[PDB]
Amino acid sequence: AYSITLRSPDGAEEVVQCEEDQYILEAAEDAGLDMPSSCRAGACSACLGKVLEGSVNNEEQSFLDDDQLEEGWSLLCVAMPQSDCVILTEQEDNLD
Ligand code: FES
Ligand SMILES: [Zn+2]
Ligand SMILES: [Zn+2]
Ligand SMILES: [Zn+2]
Ligand SMILES: [Zn+2]
Ligand SMILES: [Zn+2]
Repeated sequence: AYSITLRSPDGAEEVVQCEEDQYILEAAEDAGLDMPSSCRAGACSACLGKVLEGSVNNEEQSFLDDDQLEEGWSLLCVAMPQSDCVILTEQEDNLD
């Protein structure tokens, strides 16, 4: 299992454990965290986070393009971790 450090823009930090075949958002919600989402299918931006450290599998998503993925943007509803990682939450409105 992997340690996912979730950091919010308001300064909260929580570490959520998540398996390599488990979605980041699902894991966070199990842990009781209040995370944004809408379609839960990788086709919008509502659940967006930014991967600051570590590695995530974004293969199931469809909304972000290749350059956005490279910058670290990640739709957490269908993202799965590939390492311990640090992810900034609540990022929809910062998507560029
Ligand atoms: S909630 Fe729509 S892409 Fe994640
Ligand atoms: Zn810390
Ligand atoms: Zn669960
Ligand atoms: Zn929105
Ligand atoms: Zn580190
Ligand atoms: Zn682009």
